[PDB]
Amino acid sequence: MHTAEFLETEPTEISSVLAGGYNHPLLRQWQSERQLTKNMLIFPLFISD
Amino acid sequence: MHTAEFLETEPTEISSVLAGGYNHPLLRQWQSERQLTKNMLIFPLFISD
Repeated sequence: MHTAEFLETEPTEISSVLAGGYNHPLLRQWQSERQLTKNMLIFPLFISD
Repeated sequence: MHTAEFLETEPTEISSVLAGGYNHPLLRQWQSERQLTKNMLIFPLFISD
């Protein structure tokens, strides 16, 4: 009967390991080129006659 | 007697005009590649025996 197959693999390469860079909630902020501040937003205003 | 000399010049070139990019306090934040947030700081701690 169908049994789970598991191929054999070589040792892990360090170049394959990116995960240590995003594992904590904080690392998710750390990983952004720039964060959202309030002085970045521009609110459109429609002024009537 | 010594009088203030003023050479004559040609019209201003637009490529020389950068000043409209930093004149307001807000434009000074606008001009930064990235702003300082609190989750960016890392405080060193020296723990004793």
